[PDB]
Parts: sequence; structure tokens; C-alpha cells
Amino acid sequence: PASSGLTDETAFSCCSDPDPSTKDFLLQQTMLRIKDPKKSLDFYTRVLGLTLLQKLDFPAMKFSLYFLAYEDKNDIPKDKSEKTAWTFSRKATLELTHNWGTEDDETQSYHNGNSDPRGFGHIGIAVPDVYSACKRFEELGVKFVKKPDDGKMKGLAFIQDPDGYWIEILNPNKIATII
Amino acid sequence: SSGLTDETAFSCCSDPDPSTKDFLLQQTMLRIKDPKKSLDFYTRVLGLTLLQKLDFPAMKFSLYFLAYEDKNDIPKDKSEKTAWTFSRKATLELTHNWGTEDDETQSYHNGNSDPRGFGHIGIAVPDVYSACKRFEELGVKFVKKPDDGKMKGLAFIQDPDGYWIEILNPNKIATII
Ligand SMILES: COc1ccc2c(c1)c(CC(=O)O)c(C)n2C(=O)c1ccc(Cl)cc1
Ligand SMILES: [Zn+2]
Ligand SMILES: [Zn+2]
Repeated sequence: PASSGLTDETAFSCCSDPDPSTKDFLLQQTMLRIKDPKKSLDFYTRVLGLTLLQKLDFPAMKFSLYFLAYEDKNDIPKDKSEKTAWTFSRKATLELTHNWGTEDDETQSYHNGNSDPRGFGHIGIAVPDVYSACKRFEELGVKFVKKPDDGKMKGLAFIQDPDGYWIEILNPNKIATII
Repeated sequence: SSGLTDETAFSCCSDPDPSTKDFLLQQTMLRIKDPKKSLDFYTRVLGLTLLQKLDFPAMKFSLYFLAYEDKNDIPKDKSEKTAWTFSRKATLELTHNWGTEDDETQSYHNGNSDPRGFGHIGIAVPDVYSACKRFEELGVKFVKKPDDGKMKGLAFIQDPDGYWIEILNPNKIATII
């Protein structure tokens, strides 16, 4: 029997109610390696409107971590120790990992997971209006993987960040209409 | 090299444009070889809830959406359920291309060897050691046990596809550095 995927029945049959030990777990971060934080920080804050919660430097291992999320900057504790506990307890953050030097190495680039070898596909952002968001993205020179009305999924877009990671742009209140 | 000073890094950040007002980081998507194994892992092992499943037979794949949400908060009718799912923060979209689970020569790439890119998702938990003790008991595979290395109290496990999952305690991170 050629795979026709799971029925809803099988799928949900594979699903267990959370064990009480897992009751306070949260999905805290998605980590992506970045070649050049100057570009990545600009894109994510200025184009997408995230806020840089914290920059952590690790001299012993020659990398930095940049945590970005949709949070009000006024909410960030100034104190380093308090900043840390707050940042790592936010939901839905991006951890951008910068291995020092990569920005100056012409031979280096990271792989976005969407060609051989595939794996990771993208992160995704819900917006109140995909068409207006993308017109703005266009005016800002953002590279598109899929414009909102190209292809057969109309009203859905994919853009790329400076490393070429894909970012889905969607309106959650209009997805059902395109299945 | 040396990496960015705070001045350089901070100067590259703009305040949010008002038009990005209620933008939210909604999903991270991973391709998965076997949804039976994945769904068991994320729900039973990790404690996420499957919010919704979408099939696209035309293109031979399913999308599964999981989050740390109460399933009693999931709308029954399809339209309303879709709109809610896609408006939850911090979801996981697992993409199953029909066939792969029967193909012995097939595996996805977790981004942690050449060519590198994506690294991991990370779970904030109350107690990394009790969490990993349970994972161990349950047969979960580890990359970094909580107590190995210079950064003790922080772990990395693998999902059924080999993607790394960080296990951290927010109240012990600053200490760990
Ligand atoms: C400076 O030396 C380091 C720094 C980070 C490290 C490690 C060693 C090791 C290896 C080791 O612990 O020896 C692991 C696994 N690290 C991490 O991935 C990590 C990521 C984010 C945070 Cl905030 C903390 C740790
Ligand atoms: Zn991490
Ligand atoms: Zn997606």
C-alpha cells in the first residue's frame, strides 16, 4: 500500500495527553546560524519588527547569541542577570548564533534547508494583512521566494532573511480559505 | 575573530515600524520522515498538543501543527480551528512527504553538520535534570547529557529525525555561563 499519509484517526491515536511533569514546558526558541549580525539584526528589527532582547558573548568559544522576539523593549530588565532569566523564559524567540569571523569570510554561507540536503524548512510569521505587509517588504528591497499572489496558494508568501532562511508570511484568519 | 561590540550590534537595530504591530512569530517548520514516531515524541515525550492536521493529496504531504496548548481550547469547527491554530505563538509545523517512512535510504538533515544552518528548537523547563531523567527512562536519544561538559544543567536531545532539541532552565542559565 503506497503511503497516503495518516488518517486524522491514526494521527490523533498517536497523540498522548501531556504528562503532568511537562505541564510548565514552553517552546522557547528556534536557533539559526547567521553569517553577519549587522544584516540580520537590521532585517529582523527594521523589516519584521522584532526586538533584540539580549546579546550574549562567549569569548571562550568565539560565538555570540542574539535573541530576538516580539516583545516591548521596555519590558526587558536592564540588569544582566535579570535580563538573562527574562529572555530565556519568553515564548517564541529566535536565537541567532554568530560564529565570529564568518562575515569576513567570502567562502562561507549557511544552508537554508530547502535544497539537498533538506530538513528545516522555515520559520513563519502571522500578520494581519499579507498583501500590505508584502508591498511594504517590496518597498524595502526584501527578497521574495513566493509573492502573495504567485503560485496557487494565493494570499500566502515566503520571504528570505539575509542568510536565505525562508520565512512564511501568513494571515491566520484567511488560511482555511486556501486549505 | 572578535565579533560585534554592543555599540555595533545595538546600532543595527531599529524600533518596530507601527505597521508590524501585531506580527507574531507563529511557527518553525521541520520535515519529518515518520509522523507516527514524531507525534508520539512531541506529545507523549515532550508534552505538546496536536492542534490540527492538514492534508494536501494533490501534492502528497501532510502538515501537523503542535503547540503547548490545552486541547480543550481547540475549536471544533474547521474554519474556527484553522484561524486559532495559525494565531497561536510558538507552534511546530511538521511536514511529512508521503512515502519517506517506507524508504530505507531516506533521511533528513538536521543542520548540525556540513552544510550547517538551522540548529535546534529549545524547550524551557522547570528542572533540567528531572526532565532528562524522564527522557532517559523513555528511550530518548541524547546529544549532550545535562551534566556533561562545561555547561552543566543544560542538555540537547534528538527527536525521531535527529533534529536537536535544547533543554534549558531559564533560572539557571545566567549561573551556567
Ligand atoms: C563557552 O563554552 C561553551 C559555551 C556554550 C556551550 C558550550 C561551551 C557547550 C559544551 C560544553 O558545555 O562544554 C555547549 C553545549 N554550549 C551550548 O550549546 C550553549 C548554548 C547556549 C547557552 Cl546560553 C549555553 C550553552
Ligand atoms: Zn539555543
Ligand atoms: Zn509553514
